[PDB]
Amino acid sequence: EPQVQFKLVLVGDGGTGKTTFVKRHLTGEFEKKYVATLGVEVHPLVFHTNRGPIKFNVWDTAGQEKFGGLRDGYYIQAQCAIIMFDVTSRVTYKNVPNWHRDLVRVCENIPIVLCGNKVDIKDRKVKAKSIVFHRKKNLQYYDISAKSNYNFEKPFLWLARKLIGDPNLEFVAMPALAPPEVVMDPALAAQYEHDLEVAQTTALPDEDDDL
Amino acid sequence: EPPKVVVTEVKEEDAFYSKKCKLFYKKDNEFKEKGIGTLHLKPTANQKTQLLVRADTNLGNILLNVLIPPNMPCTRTGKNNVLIVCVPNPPIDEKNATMPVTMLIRVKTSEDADELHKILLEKKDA
Ligand SMILES: Nc1nc2c(ncn2[C@@H]2O[C@H](COP(=O)(O)OP(=O)(O)NP(=O)(O)O)[C@@H](O)[C@H]2O)c(=O)[nH]1
Ligand SMILES: [Mg+2]
Repeated sequence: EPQVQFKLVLVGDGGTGKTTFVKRHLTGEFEKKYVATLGVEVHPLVFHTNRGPIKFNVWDTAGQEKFGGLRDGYYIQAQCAIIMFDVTSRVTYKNVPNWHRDLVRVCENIPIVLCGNKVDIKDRKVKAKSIVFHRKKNLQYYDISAKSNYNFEKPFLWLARKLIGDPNLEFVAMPALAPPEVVMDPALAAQYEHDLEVAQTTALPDEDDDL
Repeated sequence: EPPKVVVTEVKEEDAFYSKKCKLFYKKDNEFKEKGIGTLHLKPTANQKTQLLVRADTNLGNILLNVLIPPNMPCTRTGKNNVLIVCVPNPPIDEKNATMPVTMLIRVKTSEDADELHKILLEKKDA
């Protein structure tokens, strides 16, 4: 558990991929199915840096009006934020200024990153030349794709540099130290290896030639 | 055209085997994606071997980190897959970490999938 931690609030229209981006950093999962977030979901993200560890307490808020409720509670004491839209949906970019107002109303001068998601998709509607919202010193923009992991760590790296005051701070990998051995029951292990050999109830995933 | 994704791979000089892969874990009745990464087999101070999977990112997110137990379920299935059962570390369900989980390790080719199945079984024995 790092001592250094910051509250980060993540906002944007529903369907823009806010939750999918957090899961990529949290568990590496990517769910094709759209399941809207209800209220807010708070997840901790730990990053190792050249100056020590950092923890972002990410408040992943719901983007849909009917699912978000009153958002002031999610924002208070937030020390940074991420605004997100979908480059395949021009409306989500039209609403970016609205999310920016709500954040500045409750949080004032916090470092914010603008992230245009789903750049992995060919038919892009919100192109970079068209994106001109960011103009200030406390605002930044990045193209990202939570599916292809394009600019994976950029939004957090920029926030960590502003929050720590070190333009040269760098993220580093976490060492993989030998874990504890887990003893299994031999009979149970035999039963598992049998269920594997015969029980193939779950279908093997489809063979995307990603590798 | 969608931008290319460039990654400076996190290297594990101490590994004696390393293969790019895609990882899945069985929950409900589906194999949920855990991400593309690189499977590493590394030495320990004992004769046991460390099974490590780092994500295909600049940060090398640790998707799996487990010592290979002697009686680890290990079976070859599919075109290019290898199944195993182990108590995941890092945990997949924080509430019930101790429960073993069935896991699918995909690799690019059937031949190199057959190779992964071989050396894993070789390291169960130690
Ligand atoms: N092609 C593509 N699809 C993506 C990407 N990120 C998310 N999606 C998809 O977009 C949909 C919405 O994702 P989700 O993470 O739930 O978005 P959200 O903004 O958290 N929704 P809500 O505000 O209601 O919680 C899902 O079908 C998800 O798989 C991406 O980078 N590329
Ligand atoms: Mg969501």
